[PDB]
Amino acid sequence: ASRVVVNADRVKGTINRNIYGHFSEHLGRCIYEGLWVGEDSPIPNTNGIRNDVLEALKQMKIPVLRWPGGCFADEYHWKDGVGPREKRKRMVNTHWGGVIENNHFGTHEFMMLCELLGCEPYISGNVGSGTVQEMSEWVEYITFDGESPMANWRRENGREKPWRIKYWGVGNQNWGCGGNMRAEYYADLYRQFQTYLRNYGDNKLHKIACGANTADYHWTEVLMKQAAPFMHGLSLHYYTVPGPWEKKGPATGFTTDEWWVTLKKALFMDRLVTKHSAIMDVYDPDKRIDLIVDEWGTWYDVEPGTNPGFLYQQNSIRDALVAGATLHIFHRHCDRVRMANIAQLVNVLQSVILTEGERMLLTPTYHVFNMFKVHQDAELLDTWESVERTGPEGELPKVSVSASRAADGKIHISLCNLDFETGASVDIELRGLNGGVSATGTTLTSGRIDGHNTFDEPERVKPAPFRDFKLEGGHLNASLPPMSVTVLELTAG
Ligand SMILES: OC[C@@H]1O[C@@H](O[C@@H]2[C@@H](O)[C@H](O[C@@H]3CO[C@@H](O)[C@H](O)[C@H]3O)OC[C@H]2O[C@@H]2OC[C@@H](O)[C@H](O)[C@H]2O)[C@H](O)[C@H]1O
Repeated sequence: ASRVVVNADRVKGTINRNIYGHFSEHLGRCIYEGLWVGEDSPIPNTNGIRNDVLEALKQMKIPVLRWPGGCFADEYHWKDGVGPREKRKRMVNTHWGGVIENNHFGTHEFMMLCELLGCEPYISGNVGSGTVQEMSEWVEYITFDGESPMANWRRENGREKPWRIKYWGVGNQNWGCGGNMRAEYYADLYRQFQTYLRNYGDNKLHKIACGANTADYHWTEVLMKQAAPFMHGLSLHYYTVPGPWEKKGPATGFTTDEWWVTLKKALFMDRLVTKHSAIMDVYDPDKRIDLIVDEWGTWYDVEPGTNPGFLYQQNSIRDALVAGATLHIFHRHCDRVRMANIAQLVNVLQSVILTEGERMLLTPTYHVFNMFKVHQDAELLDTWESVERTGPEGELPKVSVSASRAADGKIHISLCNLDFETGASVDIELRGLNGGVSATGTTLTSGRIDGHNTFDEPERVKPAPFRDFKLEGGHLNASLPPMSVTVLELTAG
């Protein structure tokens, strides 16, 4: 059995709710159809945004949403997306299908979406092909409460008082699609651009510099050495890609080897965060600067017969395990990691939701985010563990476990069983509790390693009650189902 000791009276820090963040690019059907259907759509909607998706995302408690992209954000000229909707310019979505963007979803529609969702906006500005004045004017347009060409324009377009926004990304993937820049050059641009992004009124911008791709430690070193005093956060991008880029593998119908490889690569997040954080510690020992993992998740070959530029992929219990295990990694590093954004909210990459016209389904990934929402802004509890191994040559931990205490005093313990073949015995010792407790549980599992939901069968994989445990005086013994994500709730009394 795996052994876990939860020290309920020992708080290790706060799990920022933004660790549970999301990301929606103008790519494929993430924005159009996935969210924006238009006010005159036969699809039931609120001001042009489909209701089924809205309600599901509200239930999930989305904390923050990144927009309008990765790559698209460094091609975007925000002025194209404001003004009378019917008069907005077209565009060439160069990176993603080479299709035409109608700009009907723009700044006002995105702010409205965030308000409808109850989430924070995180906007990514254009460095690669934009100018300093253009980005500065966007911030002014959004946040300025006085009179000026930009503020007046905002009011004309129907938003009288300024919006508040905290998170502002000063360019995306500038080492690549954002201009193929050396770190030294981007650091100079970053320092210049950020100078002109002001705090107007009561707004306080948290300026985020473009961070490393995967294991590019040199990028982190340069950006920290050259630009630390001018940033409030530094990003990191890491996708879980089973096979070579040229042939990543399928989202469903994959082999056992692909199961193990996928989970092994997902867990590499821990090494990356650890090593990037170590460099950040050298230049920023007080940990003032956030590490922001603003693109992560699995990336497979798209579904057969679909446009590879649209990145539509299915989503299975394998993805749920990647999501659960990775979120636990963020928990462990919550002293430095204060936001993460899983790549792509709807119809794109590792989505929580997929739509097909008026129909939608919730993926196993959605269910993980919904079950784990109890960790948002929770206090991380000290836990010691000794877990059995699983997979080829015991390369994987059998179980991943995290415990937190919510503001209402309830304790949540979440556990992932990475082995698809057998259940996992976990003995959890509860210490420093004070009173006594009772427990309920919920578990997300499947009977197939590629178990997934479809439009005809939207509920093939979904949470269910979990009762296979015993709680007896300071000890909670659980038998986790194979390939499962489980959440236990302990209440006083
Ligand atoms: O979310 C979609 C898209 O993803 C981001 O750009 C991705 C990269 O992050 C990806 O990085 C690779 C990760 O694995 C590493 O080993 C490797 O060295 C990295 O290069 O590479 C591809 C890129 O997607 C391309 O975006 C441009 C488009 O024209 C291509 O078709 C895509 O494949 C973006 O930030 C975000 O838009």
